[PDB]
Amino acid sequence: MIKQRTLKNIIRATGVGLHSGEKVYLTLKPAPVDTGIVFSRTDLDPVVEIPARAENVGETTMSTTLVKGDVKVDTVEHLLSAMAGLGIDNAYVELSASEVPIMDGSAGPFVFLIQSAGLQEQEAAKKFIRIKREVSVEEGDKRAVFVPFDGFKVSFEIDFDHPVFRGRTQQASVDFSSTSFVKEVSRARTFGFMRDIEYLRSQNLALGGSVENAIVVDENRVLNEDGLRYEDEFVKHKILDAIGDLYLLGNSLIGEFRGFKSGHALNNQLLRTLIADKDAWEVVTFEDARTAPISYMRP
Ligand SMILES: C[C@H](O)c1nccn1CCCc1ccc(Cl)cc1
Ligand SMILES: [Cl-]
Ligand SMILES: [Zn+2]
Repeated sequence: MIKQRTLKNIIRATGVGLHSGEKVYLTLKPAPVDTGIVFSRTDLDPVVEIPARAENVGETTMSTTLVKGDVKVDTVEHLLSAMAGLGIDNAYVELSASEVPIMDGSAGPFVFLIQSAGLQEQEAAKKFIRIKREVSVEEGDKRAVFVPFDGFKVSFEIDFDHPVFRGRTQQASVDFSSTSFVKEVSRARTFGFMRDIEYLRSQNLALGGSVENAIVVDENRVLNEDGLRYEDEFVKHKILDAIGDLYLLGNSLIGEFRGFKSGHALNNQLLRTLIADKDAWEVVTFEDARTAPISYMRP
């Protein structure tokens, strides 16, 4: 059967919050079967646990943010994408600060962290959410939708009105795999625009943002001196952001996702609509690896 996976070992990392600007200590730990991904705030007495699930999402305004009354864990999306990307079902994440470290602004460093620690198979069946019929959410000009598909396919369409794009709209479509995710989606960086610089920092946002952890874009061009890791990097990161946000569903998706000028707010808006719509999904497990559609890196 296709089994659940967890970390073989403990790993530690250290970095800075993009929005907060604080130093943060991050620890990753193996966890028991059916635990899912739990986020732990170790700088509080007692320790506070916010599970990584769609129903705990609070603020979605410029990042995906989990809420347990007083306490928050912020900017979870990139880390949760690496974890979905390598098929990590169960892990404890400990943070010493309110926000997850931005690192290089991509899922690459977390992928490096998970591969070095290693994957551990567990003696329990891996469960998936299968999309049985279409679900959609619209917020004026923006849109997002789950459709039935035999595997995992993420598609994105972005219609910026910035000179950097030459009047055109950006599109990329990915057929998800563990191999395709790491070379194809995982190195795609976070981006800011010069023209949000007043607005951004008035509300205490991107306090830790720099050319070292994001694409900084001036009106004329991309200021980062070696340019872009991918020609289509902006849109591959919007795909990195979704994959991460959808994994708060608690389980791998057999289905297709399509985004049209969508973001964290709508992505979370879509999950909740799907959970409510019980007729549009079911949970499934696989007796045989050959019968299962979606392919993961082997430990
Ligand atoms: C944080 C979120 O994951 C995300 N992905 C792409 C853009 N964003 C929003 C980041 C906002 C941001 C604003 C300014 C700067 Cl310098 C850097 C980042
Ligand atoms: Cl807090
Ligand atoms: Zn992002």
